[PDB]
Amino acid sequence: NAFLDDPEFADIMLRAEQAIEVGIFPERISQGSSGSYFVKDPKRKIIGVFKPKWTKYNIFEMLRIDEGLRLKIYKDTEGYYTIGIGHLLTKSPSLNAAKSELDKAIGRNTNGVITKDEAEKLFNQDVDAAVRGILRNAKLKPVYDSLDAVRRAALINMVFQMGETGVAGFTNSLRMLQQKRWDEAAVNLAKSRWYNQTPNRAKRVITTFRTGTWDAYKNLGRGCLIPNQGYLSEAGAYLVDNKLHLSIVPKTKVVWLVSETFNYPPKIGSFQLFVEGYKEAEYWLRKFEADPLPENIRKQFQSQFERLVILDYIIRNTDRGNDNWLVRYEEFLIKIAAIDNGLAFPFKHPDEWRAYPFHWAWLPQAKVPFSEEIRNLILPYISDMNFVQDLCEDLYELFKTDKGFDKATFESQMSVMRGQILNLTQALRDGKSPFQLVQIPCVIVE
Ligand SMILES: [N]C1=N[C]=NC2=C1N=[C]N2[C]1O[C]([C]OP(=O)(=O)OP(=O)(=O)[C]P(=O)(=O)O[C]2[C]([O])[C]([O])[C]([O])[C]([O])[C]2[O])[C]([O])[C]1[O]
Repeated sequence: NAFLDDPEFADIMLRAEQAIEVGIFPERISQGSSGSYFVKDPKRKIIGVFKPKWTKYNIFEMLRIDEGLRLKIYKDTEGYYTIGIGHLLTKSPSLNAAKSELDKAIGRNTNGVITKDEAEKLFNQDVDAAVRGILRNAKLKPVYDSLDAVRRAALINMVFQMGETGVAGFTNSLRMLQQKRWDEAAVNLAKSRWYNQTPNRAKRVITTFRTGTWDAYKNLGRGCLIPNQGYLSEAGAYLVDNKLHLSIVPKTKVVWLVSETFNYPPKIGSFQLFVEGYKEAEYWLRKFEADPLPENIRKQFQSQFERLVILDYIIRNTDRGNDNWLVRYEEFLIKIAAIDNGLAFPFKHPDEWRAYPFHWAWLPQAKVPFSEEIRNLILPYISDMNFVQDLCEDLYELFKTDKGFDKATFESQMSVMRGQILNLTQALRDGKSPFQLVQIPCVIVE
């Protein structure tokens, strides 16, 4: 825990270590979670927040992903009774009717509950039925016979989801598939009620038709964040703040601490300075409805808000609510503290079924254009490519400390961050607002 460049932070860490020696241990902020502690000095005053650090692809795995697995009767998108892996029981609203149909299919009285093996058994039968529907159909079989195995699975997937008759209705798209006009068929298949009802699944199936690959099913659930590196994200947010002189992130560094209260020998983690007298932003936003800020303080609050927008956009924070940016209100008359920055610096921009929006973008303040004050203060930095390169190198030195560091994954993080900086640069030049800034389509700098 050497902080030669920051003696003030080192003394704070020394006070933390001294308190531990006299038995004053950090306490969990929430009793349920062991990843966040309030660190106290020898006078039991809180000084900081410490946060310690073969798959086979085929129609079956394709449909397991698209349909899920439920062992108890549930309602589908239309509200129809369903169980297992996308097995429709009946269109009747009667739950007893669904249980009646389920009992016939299983061979025993289930009362709406089956086992995984029974769910798989129905799943195999349903897939075979879908293949039978394809082969017995004069419009599906010629398409099926002409397709490779991967694209055949996409055809089976559609017949599974909507039935033989429904898929047979795609007269022109089926012909395009048979003629191997993948791009034309993919475009034409999107203009369907099927796509609108289930857009995420239809996009996966259409991509399978377009490419003949499993790429739409390979990296699902990976997320956009490197695992087990939140402590570096916390430290990286302060680094970005400090280089831009935003002064809204409390000083946060990677430190090592040993404590009996930890869940198990030093533990690495992020140490963020505790700030006192701050309330959640949602609290003060609520209070300003009855007591709106005087114009001098409103301008000061908006400039602080712009700094928060700049920080979050640059680091592409995925976990900013209006509860985890704090506001102090009674030099600065009103101040913002950007805390809890452990889920930033994603290695890729998020997909659009899980957008991870900035929750301050909903606020009316976000429609206020960036002030000329913030633009003149920030544009000289972010428009300077030497500055941007130095920032990336600073983050490299910090991020490479972790054992799981990967050069390719890190350069992905910087490409996302450089892309964010580019869009922010243009938005400031255009005099846009934080609300308009987050509308710009995401870009990367390769
Ligand atoms: N610098 C600072 N100065 C002053 N006050 C600070 C401060 N920093 C923070 N506070 C305060 O301390 C609270 C918690 O600080 P925090 O960062 O939110 O920690 P936290 O562990 O993430 C919480 P959690 O319930 O989400 O814990 C969950 C788990 O339970 C699990 O479910 C998973 O989701 C995750 O492992 C985990 O996020 C904040 O609200 C603030 O009032």
